[PDB]
Parts: sequence; C-alpha cells; structure tokens
Amino acid sequence: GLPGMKGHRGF
Amino acid sequence: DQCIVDDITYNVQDTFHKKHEEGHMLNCTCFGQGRGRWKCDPVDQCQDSETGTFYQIGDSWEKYVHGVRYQCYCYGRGIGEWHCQPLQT
Ligand SMILES: *[C@@H]1O[C@H](CO)[C@@H](O)[C@H](O)[C@H]1NC(C)=O
Repeated sequence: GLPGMKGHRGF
Repeated sequence: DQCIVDDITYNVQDTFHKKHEEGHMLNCTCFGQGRGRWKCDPVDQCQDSETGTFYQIGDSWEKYVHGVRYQCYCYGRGIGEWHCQPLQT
C-alpha cells in the first residue's frame, strides 16, 4: 500500500 | 486551533489534497486537537508500471511500449484499476 502522512507542531 | 502544512494553514475539520513526495495524491483532514494535528490518506489512483508515474481517476495518458503507442485510462474502481488501448484512426 501507498504511504499516508501525518503531522503536527513539534514533529 | 489550526493546522500548518507546507506553509498553508487549515481550520479544524478542514479537508484538502496534497501530493506526496513520492508523487501520489493524498486526501487530508485537519484535526488540530491542541497541536495542529493533520492526517493524509492515499487516494484511489493508478500507477503506471513502467514509468512509475501516478495518474488520477479520469486521467488519460499515452505511452510507447515496443514501438507501439497506447492511450491509457485510470478507472480506479477502488483498486487503482487502469487499462490501455493501441492508438487507432
Ligand atoms: C480520505 O477519504 C476517505 C473517503 O474516500 C475518508 O474516509 C478518509 O477519512 C479521508 N482521509 C483523511 C485523512 O481525510
């Protein structure tokens, strides 16, 4: 499967 | 709270699209939740075998294979389904 992404301040 | 992705700012409950570094498309959501959290999912799309290029549902492209020219089309249908046909007049 293709990768997704996640993020947030302080990453 | 807000989300910051690629110099763009989104509101909580906002949805948007984003191109992964690898080239495939993502559908995303801004949660914020105190830290500006966001998530992105791989959209249903097609990936060309030879070129490794990504095409979106409804997209059409051409390619030369063994000197033969084809018109290709991304159907998706939940499995990134795509088919090609030889050029004809
Ligand atoms: C992407 O779209 C699907 C529906 O096609 C949805 O269920 C999913 O929550 C979305 N992903 C994100 C992180 O927004």
